[PDB]
Amino acid sequence: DELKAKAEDAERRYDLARAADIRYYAIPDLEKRLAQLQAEKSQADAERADGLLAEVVGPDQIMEVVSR
Amino acid sequence: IDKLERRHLQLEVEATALEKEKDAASKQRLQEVRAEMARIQEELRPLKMKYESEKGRLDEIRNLSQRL
Repeated sequence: DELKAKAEDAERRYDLARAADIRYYAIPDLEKRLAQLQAEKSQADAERADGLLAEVVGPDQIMEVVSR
Repeated sequence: IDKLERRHLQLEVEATALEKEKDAASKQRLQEVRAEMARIQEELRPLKMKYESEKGRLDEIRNLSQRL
């Protein structure tokens, strides 16, 4: 979220040496690292056959706030 | 007019990063970006210069009435 915000500021301020070095260099290098971790989460949930119920915010975490 | 102006600045940032890479994947893509910028300005000049001509002349009339 920080690289996409700083790249748009360099485009409006007429700076081609900064916006082009982030959108096609910093962003692609950071998105490929997240894709490697997404495949590890799907493979770990198949062996457990139930996953982690203490990670996704659902109706269980909403009723506890009102009860307090 | 704003849609053609916003897309014109985005193609300039992409064409900047393609000039730093010299391979069999950046020279072909750079020719497609420069060809798209020529067609955007083709339909923008009859509309951008027409809007600036009406705005530039209407604003001058307001300055004349304020001094009369």
